[PDB]
Amino acid sequence: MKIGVLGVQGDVREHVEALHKLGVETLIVKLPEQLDMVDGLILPGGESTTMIRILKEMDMDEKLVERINNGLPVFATCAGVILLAKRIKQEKLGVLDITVERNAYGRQVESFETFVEIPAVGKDPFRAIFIRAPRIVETGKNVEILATYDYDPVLVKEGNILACTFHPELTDDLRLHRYFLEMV
Amino acid sequence: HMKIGVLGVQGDVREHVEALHKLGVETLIVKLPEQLDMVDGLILPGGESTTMIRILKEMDMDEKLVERINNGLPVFATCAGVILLAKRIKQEKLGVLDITVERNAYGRQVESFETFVEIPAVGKDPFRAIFIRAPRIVETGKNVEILATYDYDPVLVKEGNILACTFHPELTDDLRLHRYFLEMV
Amino acid sequence: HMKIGVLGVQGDVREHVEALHKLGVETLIVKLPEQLDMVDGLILPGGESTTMIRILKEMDMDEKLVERINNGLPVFATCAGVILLAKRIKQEKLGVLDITVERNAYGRQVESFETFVEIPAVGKDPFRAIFIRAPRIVETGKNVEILATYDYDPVLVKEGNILACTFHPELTDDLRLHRYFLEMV
Amino acid sequence: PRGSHMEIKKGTWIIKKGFAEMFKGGVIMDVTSAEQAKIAEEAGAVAVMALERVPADIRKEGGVARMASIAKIREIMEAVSIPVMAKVRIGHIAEAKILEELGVDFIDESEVLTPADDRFHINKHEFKVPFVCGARDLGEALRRIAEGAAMIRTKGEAGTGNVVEAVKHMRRVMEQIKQVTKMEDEELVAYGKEIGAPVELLREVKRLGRLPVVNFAAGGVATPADAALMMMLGADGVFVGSGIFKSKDPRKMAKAMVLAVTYWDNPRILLKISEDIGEPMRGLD
Amino acid sequence: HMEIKKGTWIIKKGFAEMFKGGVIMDVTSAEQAKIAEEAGAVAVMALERVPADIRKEGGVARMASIAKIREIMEAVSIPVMAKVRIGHIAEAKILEELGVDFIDESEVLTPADDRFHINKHEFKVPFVCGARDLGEALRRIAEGAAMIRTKGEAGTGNVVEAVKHMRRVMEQIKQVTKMEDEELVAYGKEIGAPVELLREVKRLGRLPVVNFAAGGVATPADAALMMMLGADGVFVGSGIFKSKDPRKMAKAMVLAVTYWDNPRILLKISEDIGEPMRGLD
Amino acid sequence: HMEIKKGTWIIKKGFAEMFKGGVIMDVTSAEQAKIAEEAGAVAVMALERVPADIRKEGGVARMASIAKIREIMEAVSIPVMAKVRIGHIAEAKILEELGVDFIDESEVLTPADDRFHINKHEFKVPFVCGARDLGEALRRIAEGAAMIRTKGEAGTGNVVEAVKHMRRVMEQIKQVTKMEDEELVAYGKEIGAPVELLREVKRLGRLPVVNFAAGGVATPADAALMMMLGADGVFVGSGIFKSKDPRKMAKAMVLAVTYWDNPRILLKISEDIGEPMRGLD
Repeated sequence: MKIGVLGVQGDVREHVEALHKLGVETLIVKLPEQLDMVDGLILPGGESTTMIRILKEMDMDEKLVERINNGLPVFATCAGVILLAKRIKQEKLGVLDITVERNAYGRQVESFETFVEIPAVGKDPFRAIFIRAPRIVETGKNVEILATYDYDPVLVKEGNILACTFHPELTDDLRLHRYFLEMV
Repeated sequence: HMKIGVLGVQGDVREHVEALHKLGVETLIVKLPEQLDMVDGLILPGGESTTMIRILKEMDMDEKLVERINNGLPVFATCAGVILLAKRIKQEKLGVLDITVERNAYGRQVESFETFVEIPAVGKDPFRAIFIRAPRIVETGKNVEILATYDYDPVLVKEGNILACTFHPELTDDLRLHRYFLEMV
Repeated sequence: HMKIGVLGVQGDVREHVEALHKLGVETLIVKLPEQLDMVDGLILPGGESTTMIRILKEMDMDEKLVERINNGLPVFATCAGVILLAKRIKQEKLGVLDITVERNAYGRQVESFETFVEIPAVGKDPFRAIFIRAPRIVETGKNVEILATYDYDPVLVKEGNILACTFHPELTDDLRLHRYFLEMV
Repeated sequence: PRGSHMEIKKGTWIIKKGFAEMFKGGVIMDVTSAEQAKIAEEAGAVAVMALERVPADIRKEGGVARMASIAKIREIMEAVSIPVMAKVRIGHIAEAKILEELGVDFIDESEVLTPADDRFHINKHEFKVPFVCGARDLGEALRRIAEGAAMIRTKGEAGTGNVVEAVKHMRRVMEQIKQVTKMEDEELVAYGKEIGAPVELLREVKRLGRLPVVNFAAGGVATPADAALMMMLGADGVFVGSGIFKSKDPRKMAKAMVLAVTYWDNPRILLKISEDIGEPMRGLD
Repeated sequence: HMEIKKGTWIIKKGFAEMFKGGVIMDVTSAEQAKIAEEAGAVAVMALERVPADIRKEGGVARMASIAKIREIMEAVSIPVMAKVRIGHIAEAKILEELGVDFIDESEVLTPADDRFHINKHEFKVPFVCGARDLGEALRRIAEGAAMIRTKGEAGTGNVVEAVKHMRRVMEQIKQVTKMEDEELVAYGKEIGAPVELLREVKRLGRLPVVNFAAGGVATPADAALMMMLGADGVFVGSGIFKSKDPRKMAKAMVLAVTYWDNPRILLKISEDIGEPMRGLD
Repeated sequence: HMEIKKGTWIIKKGFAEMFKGGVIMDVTSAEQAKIAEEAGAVAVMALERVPADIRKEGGVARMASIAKIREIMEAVSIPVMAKVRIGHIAEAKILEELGVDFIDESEVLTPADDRFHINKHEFKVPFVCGARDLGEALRRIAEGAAMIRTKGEAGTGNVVEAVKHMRRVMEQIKQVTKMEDEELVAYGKEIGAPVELLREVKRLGRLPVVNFAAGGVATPADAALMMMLGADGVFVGSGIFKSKDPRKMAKAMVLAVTYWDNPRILLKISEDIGEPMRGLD
C-alpha cells in the first residue's frame, strides 16, 4: 500500500511524517503520471489558489478529477476541501458535493484551536486547529457528517473522499489518518 | 623507415602524433602545402571540419591534397576527417571519398557516447568506440568497403588507400586501428 | 536469528564485526566473562596473543572460555587466535586446539606477504591470503582437519567446531571464509 | 444541531508556527497596488507583502522607510483572499500593535525599513499575530526565534537582483544546522556561546535536524533559476519583491517563479518556464 | 550494437581535445555566429553583450536568455557554449537541458556563490573554468572541469594579465614535473591543489585537460603570442566584434593561432585587419 | 604456492589494524621491554631516553644506537618500533634494513629536514606519523604513513594537547562526513589536505588508517579518556617508567584502554597504581 501526498505546494512534510508513523509507504505527487501510482491521495493544507493554478498549468486537474470519480480515496485538510468543493461563495476540481465559504472565521489573528468530538474515531475528543479555516455552509445528499463544531460540519465524508476544515497533521493525533487508511 | 604526416591546421593533432610514436614511426605535422610531398601517409584528425576546410583553402592546400590522394596517398580520417573527404553531405569539402554523410547525426554533445564495436579485421576483441558529436554515413559507394558497423550504420569504411571512421580511436589506448593504417603503407 | 561474538579485549575487532554485518548476522563484542554465554559463535581476532591472554586471565575469562569451547562452542581464529588456542608453542595459552605452532615463523614485519591460496572447501576461486608476522603450524593433531595449505604448511585447519587460519581474511573483501564459519553454527 | 462547542484558544505557538508551515513550497510577493496583488494571486503566490514602494525603490529613493499607510494595506487586504503581510520597522512596538489591530495576517519586522530600535527587537510573544524575521546565520535566526518569531527568512541584499548574499547565508545556516546536528551536549553549550544562540533552541535544532520554524530565502531573487537555486540550497520557499514587478512582464515572470519553486528539481520544467520570461531587472552590483 | 555510456570523463575531456589549435568566439547574434563560423572558429560562445559591454554597462550579469541561445544554436553547426554565474547550479541545469555543448562557469558574470563552485561531476555536459595559476586550475578540475582557460582581464584589449597567468601556470607545471613525491605533497599544501592531480601533472608534463588563453586578445599578434607561451588555443570575445571589420579580424585570428610560428604568414594576415578595439588601460 | 607480494599498502595499513585497542610503550632497556610485554603492551618503542629526559637533557636527539635497538628486538616477541628524525631518509633506510617492525618519523626528535618528510612509499616497512589535525594527518598519509598518532606534548604528563587535537581531528572528520563534493574541494584548500583523501574520509566516516592518542598520558584515567574521545589506542612513553611502580602502572594502562567504558573496572585498576610522574606545566 502506497499513499500519495499532492505536493505542488503546502505542508507536505507534516502529512508525509504522519503516514510514516502509521508505517505506510508514501510518494509526493508532483507530476500527472504519478497519480496512477498511488492507492490514496492526501490534498494537504496550503493555498488553494496556488494549488489549482499549478494543477492546471501542469495538466493534472482533469486527470485528478477522473481518477477520483473512479473511486480514488482522498483525504483533504483545509485547502483540500476548498479545492474539491463544487460550490464556493475561483477555479476548483468540483467533485465534493458541498458549498464552502473561505476565510469564514476572519484573518489569521482569528485562528483558533478547540477540542472537537469525532465519534467515529473514539471517545477522546480530537484537537482541532483551525487556521484561516473555511466553513462548510451546505452539505449534499450523500455527504455524511462525521463531526461538527458550533453548528458547522468540520469533518465530512462523501464516497471515498474524507474532508475536514482543520489540520490534524499539526497535532500528534494519528486517529483521523488511520480512519483514512481504513478507507483503502 | 616511413614518415607519417598528421594534418595540423586544427584538431587533436597531439593525440594522433602520440599514437604513431607508440607504434615507433616518425611523424610530421603538416601545416604547409610543400609538406604534403614529404610523407608516406596522412592522418586527417578530429576537430572542426568547417575550420579545417577554411584554413586548407586559405593556404592553397586543398587542391594539392586532393591530387596527392587520388595519386594513391594513404589517408586515415577520424570524425572530422570523414566529413572533409566525403563527396556528399546532407558546406565545402575535398570530395574524394565516395560516401554521403550526415553531420551531428546523434544530436548535441550531451548525446556523445562510447560503446564497444566489433572490427573483425583487427581482432576478436571488440574496439572501444568513442563517438563525440559524430557524423553518420548514410550511404556508401561502389568501391567503399565496410570494415565495421554500429546499429545499422557503417562506422569504419575503406575505399582504396583511404581509411575513414566516425569515432575517435586516438582517445583510447587501442593502437589496433592505427597499425591497420600503417599496414596500408 | 543468530548472534555471533567477537572477543574484544584487543585486536582488529572492527574488521571482523564489519564482515559479519555484511553477512547480515547480529554481533556482540565480548569483553566480560558473562558475555560468553550470550553468543552462538565466537571469533578470536588478530592482534597480540600475549596481550589477549594477559587480559583474558586478569579478567577471569580464560577458564570459562576453555570450558565453553569444549562444550562445543563454534570458534573462528585468525593469526593471534590460533596461537591463543594452540596446545603447544615452540607463553600462556588456552590450550584446546590440538596443534603445535611456531610464532613469527616468517620473520619480522618486513617479511609480511600476501599470496593467493586454494581453499577447495569454499570454491574454485583462490583466496587472497594476507600473512602479517604470521605463525606457522608445524604439527597437526589426530582430529585436526586440513582445509588449505601454502608451501608445505597448513594455513587453515578445522578440529571439531573450531576453525583456525594463520592469515587475515577480514582484511580482504572475501566473505567466503566467514560464511563457512557461520555454516558451522 | 450544534455539535461541539468547548473552550477555544487563539494566538498560541502551535497556531503561529503552524500557519507558516502552510507556506512551504511557495512564493510570497511584494505588492504596491491592488492590481499587483491580483497579478500575484493569479500567478499562484501563497501570500502578498503590502508596501508603498518595493525594496529597489526604497534604495533609489532614500529617506526614512516606515510602515505603509493603513489605506494602502486595506487596499491590498480587500483585493485578494490570500494572506496579507505588512512590514514594520525593527523594534517599533507601536507600528506592530497597530498592524495586529488592523488584522494583517503576518507582521514582518524587517531590516529593509529604517530600524526604530538600534539594539532590541519587538517582544513578539505579546502578540497574537505571527512575526517573520531576518537572519544571516543560525545564531540570529535562533535569537529571533527566542523573541517569538514564528518564521525566519534568510536575507540577502534587498533590491539588487543579486542572489549572492542570499546564497551565502542560506548555505551558512544550513551548514551550521548540519554541524549542530552532530554535537554532544557539552559542545552544544559551548557552540551556543560562540554563535550567541540559546542552548535550548540548539538542542531542539539538534533533534529536528532543521530550524524549529519555516525558513525562507529572500533578497536578490530575480529569475526562475534564482528561485530554483534557493530551493536547491535548502529553502522552504522564497520571498520575491523587486525581481517580479521591476521586470518587463511581471505577470509572466510571476507565474514562472511560482513554478520554479515547485519544480526546482525538474530541468525540463525549469527550462520550459525559462523559455520566455521577459527582461529581469537590471540589478545593482 | 551493445551497451552505450554517455557523459563520461573520457567523452568530456575528449570533446575538448577537438578544440586544440582553434579559436572560440563570443557572439551576440545569429549574424555574428555566422561570421564566426565562416571565419573558421571552432565554436561560439552565446552572450547578450560581450565582456567589454558587460564592463561599460554594469548591473548584475547573469545567464543569457534562452531565446538568445536558441537563436545562436540554430544559426551554426559548430558547438555552442553558454556562460553561467559561478556556483549557479540552476542556470547550469537549465543549460544542460537546453542542449548547450559546453557550459562556462565564468567570472565575467556576477558570481552567484561566493565560496563554492558548481559540482560539475553531476552533469553530463562538459564545463570549462578559469584559473590564474596551477593551484586553481587544479582545484577547478577536481570539481569536474573538463577544460581550463587561463584568464586575464575580460574586455580591456590588454593581453598583459593573460600573459602573466599563462606564464605562471606553465612555469609551475614545469617545476612540478621535476618534484619528488614528498615535494609534491608539500607543494600541494603551498598552492592549495590536490596532490593526486599534481602527480598526474608530473607524469603528463602538462595539465590533465586542455588549457586555453583568454582575456585581452585583440589582434592576430596577441593570439600568436598566447600560443608562443604554451596555450592550446584562444578565446576571443570583445577583440573581434569591437573592431572595425569583424569578419576581417576574425579570419586573421583563426590563422594566427594556426601559424603562430610562421612570421611570413603572421605578417600576411596582419597587412590589413582594420582597427583593433581601443582597449581600457 | 604462487606469487607473493611484500610491503604493499594492504599489508602496511593492515599490520596497524592489529594494534587497535592496545597500548604501545616506550622502552629504554631490555628489562623495560620485558615489563612492557608482561603488562600486555601490543608493541614497544626503542629509545635511548624517554621523552621527558629528551626535554630535560637537551642537545640533538637522533636515532637510537643499533645496539640499543637490537637489545630490545631480542628481548621480546612483540613488534619493535624505532623513531627517526623527520626527513632523515638515511636513518630510515638503516632501520628498515635492521628489520624494525614500524618506523616512527617523530617530532620528539630533532628534525632533520625543515620542510619535507620522508617519502614513505619507497619503503617496505610501515611508518607512523604525528598530526595535530585532519589536514596534516591527511598530508602525512599522502606521503605514505600507514598509521597516524594525534600528538600532544611529549613528556609533560599533561593530556591537554592530546585532548585538544584528538577532539579537533574527530570534529573535522565528522564535518567532512556531511560535505558535498564542491565543499570537499573547498575544504581541502582551507585545511591544506588532498581532496582525494577527503572523499575517502567522507565515505569511511573516519581516517583511512589507525589513529592513536599520544603525548601526556600519565594515568589509567588519561588513557580511558583518550578512548572516550575516539582514539584507537594510546602511546605511552614517560608516564609509565617515570612513575613509582612501572610494572604496576603498565598493567593498569593496558586495562584502561580495554575497559575505558567500564567505571567499575577503571576504579579497580586505579585503586593502586603508585605515584604518576610529577609532570611539567
